[PDB]
Amino acid sequence: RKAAGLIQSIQRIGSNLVNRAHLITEQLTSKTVFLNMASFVYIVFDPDVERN
Amino acid sequence: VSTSTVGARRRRAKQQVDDEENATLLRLGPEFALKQYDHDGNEHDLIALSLSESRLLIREALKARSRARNGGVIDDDELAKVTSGAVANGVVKKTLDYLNTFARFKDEETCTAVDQLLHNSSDCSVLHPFEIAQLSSLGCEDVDEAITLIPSLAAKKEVNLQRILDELNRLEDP
Amino acid sequence: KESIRRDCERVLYFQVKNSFTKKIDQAPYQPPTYAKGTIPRVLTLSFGEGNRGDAVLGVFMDDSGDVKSQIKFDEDFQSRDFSDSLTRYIKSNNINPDIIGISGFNIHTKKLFDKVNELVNEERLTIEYDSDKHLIRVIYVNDETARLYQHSSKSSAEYPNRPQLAKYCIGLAKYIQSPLLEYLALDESMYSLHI
Amino acid sequence: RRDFHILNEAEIFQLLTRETVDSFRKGMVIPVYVRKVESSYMSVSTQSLIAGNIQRQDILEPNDRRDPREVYSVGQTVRACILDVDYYNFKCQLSLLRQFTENQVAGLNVNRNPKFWDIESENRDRQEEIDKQREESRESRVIKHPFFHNMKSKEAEDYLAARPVGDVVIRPSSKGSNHITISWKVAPQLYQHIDVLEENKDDANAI
Amino acid sequence: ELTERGKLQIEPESPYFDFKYAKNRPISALTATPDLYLRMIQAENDGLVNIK
Amino acid sequence: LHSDDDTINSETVEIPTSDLRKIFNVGDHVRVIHGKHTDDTGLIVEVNGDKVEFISNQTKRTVIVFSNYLIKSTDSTVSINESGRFELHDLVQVNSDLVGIVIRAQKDSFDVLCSDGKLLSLPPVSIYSKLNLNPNQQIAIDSNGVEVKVGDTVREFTGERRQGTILHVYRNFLFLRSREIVENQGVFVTSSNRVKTI
Amino acid sequence: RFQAYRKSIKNYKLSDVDYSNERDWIVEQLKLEKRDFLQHLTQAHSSVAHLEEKFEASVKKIVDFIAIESFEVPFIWNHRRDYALHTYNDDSNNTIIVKLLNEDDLWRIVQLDLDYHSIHDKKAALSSIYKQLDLDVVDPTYEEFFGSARTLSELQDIDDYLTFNYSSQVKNLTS
Amino acid sequence: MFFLKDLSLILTLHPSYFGPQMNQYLREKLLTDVEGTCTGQFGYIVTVLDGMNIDVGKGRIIPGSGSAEFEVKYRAVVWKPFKGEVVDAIVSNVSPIGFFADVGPLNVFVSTRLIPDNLVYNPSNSPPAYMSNDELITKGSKVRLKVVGTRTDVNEIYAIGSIKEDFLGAI
Amino acid sequence: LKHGTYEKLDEDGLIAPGVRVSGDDIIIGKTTPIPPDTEELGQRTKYHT
RNA sequence: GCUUGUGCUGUCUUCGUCCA
Repeated sequence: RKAAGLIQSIQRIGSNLVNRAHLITEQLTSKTVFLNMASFVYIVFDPDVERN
Repeated sequence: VSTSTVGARRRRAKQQVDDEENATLLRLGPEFALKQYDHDGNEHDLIALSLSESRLLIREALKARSRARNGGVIDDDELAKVTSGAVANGVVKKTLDYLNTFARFKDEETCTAVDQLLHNSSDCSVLHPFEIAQLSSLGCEDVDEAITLIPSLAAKKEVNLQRILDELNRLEDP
Repeated sequence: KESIRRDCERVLYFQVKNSFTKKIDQAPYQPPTYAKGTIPRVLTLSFGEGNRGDAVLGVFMDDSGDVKSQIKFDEDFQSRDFSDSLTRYIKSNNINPDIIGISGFNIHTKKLFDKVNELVNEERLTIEYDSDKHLIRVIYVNDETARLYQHSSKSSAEYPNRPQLAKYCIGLAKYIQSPLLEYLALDESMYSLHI
Repeated sequence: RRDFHILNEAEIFQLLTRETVDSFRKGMVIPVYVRKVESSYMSVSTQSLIAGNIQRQDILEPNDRRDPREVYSVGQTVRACILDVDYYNFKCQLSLLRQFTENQVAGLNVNRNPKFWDIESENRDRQEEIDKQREESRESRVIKHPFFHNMKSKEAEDYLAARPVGDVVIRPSSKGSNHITISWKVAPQLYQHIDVLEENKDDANAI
Repeated sequence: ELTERGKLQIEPESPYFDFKYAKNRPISALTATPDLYLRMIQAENDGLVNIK
Repeated sequence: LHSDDDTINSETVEIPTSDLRKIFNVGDHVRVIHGKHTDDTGLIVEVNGDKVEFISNQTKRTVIVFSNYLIKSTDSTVSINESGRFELHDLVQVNSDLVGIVIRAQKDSFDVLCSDGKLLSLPPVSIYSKLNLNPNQQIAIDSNGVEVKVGDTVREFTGERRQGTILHVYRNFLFLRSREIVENQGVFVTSSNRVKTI
Repeated sequence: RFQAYRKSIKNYKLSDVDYSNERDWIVEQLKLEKRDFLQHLTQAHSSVAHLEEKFEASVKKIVDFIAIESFEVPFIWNHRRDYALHTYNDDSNNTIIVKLLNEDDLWRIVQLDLDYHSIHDKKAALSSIYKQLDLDVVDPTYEEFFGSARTLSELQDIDDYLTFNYSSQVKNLTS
Repeated sequence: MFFLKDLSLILTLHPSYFGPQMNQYLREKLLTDVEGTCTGQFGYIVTVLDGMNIDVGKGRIIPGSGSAEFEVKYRAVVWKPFKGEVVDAIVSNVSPIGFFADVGPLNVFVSTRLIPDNLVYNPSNSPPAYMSNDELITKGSKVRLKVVGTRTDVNEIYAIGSIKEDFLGAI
Repeated sequence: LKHGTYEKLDEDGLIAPGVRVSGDDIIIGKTTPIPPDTEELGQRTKYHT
């Protein structure tokens, strides 16, 4: 149930998650749930896209 | 498989409310009606049986069959094994266990006294045989308890229910 | 009796958990000269039951997970025509398999496996990255999940215009590409497997 | 994750046949569908389509000398005992000899240790099961003859008591349906029972 | 010990034949082979055998 | 109408259907008209006004369906034809090394009797495949050595000494159909070595 | 998954004394279940003293993580592995790592955490019943076999003892 | 509830059994086909009274098939539950969805929705049980339940009980 | 197909004069087309049309 | 290694055959 809520929240915000911290700053997840799930979900980083 | 002695019952148009089975309303259906017919077509009453009467009858019939099959020469397990059919053996074993663990009267004379008390009584001359079987089987202790368990007895308030229950408890072996 | 029952149930629970862990712990097949975990390009073949009438159906899946160029062969697989058709199919410029998977319903699949392996070895059909050259690998594929996939309504909705054997080939290719997700796609049906 | 698992000979055999290498091995007995009969070899197909083979020394009994073609026919199914399994080529060798097909019954390695197995109870139960397999059916015999009466020996003697000397009665014999005992009155309260053996009987009840 | 149902229906084909006439099996060794004791219990539930 | 007055109970009144609501009493056989649980029957347990709860007959579990979707049908008489992929008494491959015979069939489930006797309840999708064995493979051999085909009646000699007619053959196991074993509609599994042909 | 496990628990938040008793109970249960592993640890690592104390401390720390911090098994296994293993330097300055717990043991600790709450509820009910009995002098047998009780079978035995020997008070409160 | 009923059975006999022992063979066939059977119309037939002295009459030869048809009339003890009846029972199995009891050969299933809430199911208990503060009902425990609904099968009867009313539950 | 024989027909589906014919034997061979079934699941040369 | 396939229209009209 939490996965479907997370997917719907991401699709509301724009179907793209820029940063891991946005699971907390955008109120998408709670503190302990994020603390559990932070290192097991990842965002592919492309150096050509992020020069900064 | 087996067919009752009551036949006919062809198509009609009227529908009645006294058709559904219901213990509380004392509507036992046509095949279990108060009036029955034997093989000779004579009048016959519905024969209810309490667990004591049923246990006595099944024990008597089973021991008679066992004696007959053995050339006329007590254990429940061997007596059940006398019968044929594995499913039949299981069914008779289950009935023997159920009767044994809830036998209110294991003696012939006590059962005879109970039947005489529940039949020859003036108040019980109006009582339905199903009510008699339920009272002799369930082993109720209170008039209110009997009325709650048996709703039919509520409408028959001309019955000395309490003293009959106390006599049944007295006859019951502690 | 209750205590021993509970203890033995715990031990059997952990044994079943370890067996299932051994079942699902598989990486995707690693093509040679490529880093582990790279999704390979797969070609799968199966005639079905192996009877006289049954034809061979092929499905090619690229590394992006898109099914490409399902084909049907209209000749006896023990003939030279089938070998020529398969050689033309594999050597086509638009198809570049990394591995060839074969599975079937009975022992007739061994003849297909031997035929394809002999054809690959004799014709020297090498992997086309379009230096060192390596022949394409021919293996048997465990079809635990494909047989349930071919009957699933999700597969039928996904590919309405395709027969059951095409869905079986797609299931085999998907199993080669990602065993874990194929086990996950079974949903309630994965408790009925031989764990 | 671990590398992609590649099936071995046993896994390929189990995949393609659905018979494990435990339930299909040396010494087991299976029914096989005969397909070819020759002078020196026999080719059969098992239930899971594994092609079997039996040689001349394994088709016929040592005391037999008849040709193999006369003994078995194409399309017949027989019992055979496995002598070798080739798990890679899906081929097996079998034998139809009595010593292999029937004697090998205890195919499971049940730990029959005397301290860990109730040997005597098993023997008693097995003996009782053989004593129940010895049970047979039997019935009386009916014969149509004017001087035949379905009576015992003493019953025949009592029946002949009311009759004068020389009258003859016939009763079934206790030695079997193939025997008939004829009793005739030798003297007052003296009777002789003579057993008659029947040959070329059309039926048990027939004469 | 075997009931009559167990006395008849326990055939070599059956999985319960392994422990049909078992005895002197210590409790300490049961946890090594959980399937054996679970099969014993399941046979007991069928009314074939009795574990004593 | 039904009321405490006898004179009112002997009157028939014609009433429009737009002002009638069905009355569902606890403990009545009812068959679902329409919905996801269509053609499910069972006995009413709880009547929460508009919503009615009942223990099913097929799935044998409590199902909550609205009262508008119920018809009082005292018998199920559900036909399972044109459903699933499995006829009755089909020899179905459950998984890689498991097989069985369909004993009872349902709208979205099946009852399978294994070769060892264990009964299973599975959805149709979870079944691995259906074994369409050839007629030559569907032949076995009795303890005497006499061939026994499908439809041949045989009777055991070991064990309980039961009797039945051959319904399916798998390896050494014979699936037999019998009249007197009502427990599994006559289907009991025995090895061919245990039987003698009649 | 933790919500699904704890959905049946009437009250999960234990007091401090009950929580310490829970930790001790889980340590004892793991000691009972992992006897062969502890024997192997003691025999093959004889040179290191008091490894079982380190095992007890590690099990208590894992119970602390699971109960208070509500960490699930993969997170503990990945990011808290230093509390599940012990390291030492031998006489030859050899760095040796000993793995006290594995992932299956973490799942077993979760299972024991779930299991102990039924024992706690039963013990609380038994203590409440004893309070309603209101003995003038504390029964030495009751306290003796109540302090050491660690399975619900012994709690049931104490319940039977109490309802037998003090049946009159039970009847008064209320065969 | 047990009753005495006058029942009849139609028995067909093959001509191969036309012998002196025809009556006794018909008697044993009747006993095997009647003892232990379950008919929804009647309930459960447990025993047949005077089983060795049942009149079988004269059989009628069926035209075109040779076999004789016999009409056998007998009196037997029959048990059948009724809707709205309170009877005793013994619990046979405990499950989260409810408990299964046995009333002789009949198995009665009671769901949790017909069980009072204070009898909370305890799966951790040995054996598992539906227990309350003052009540504890497990396998083999005497229970008094009221039959609410009866389900009729081809040759089987399924009953549903309830214990939510007074004078029910543990006894 | 029918139960009779078809070996007496020629390539054009017609029997030739001078051939012996018995009852039921096929003397004129004619076929009509039929929209093919789901046999396009794979039947190399044995799908009925 | 290779195996054999499994059925039939309807409705009228006309002309005939053996009696009557």
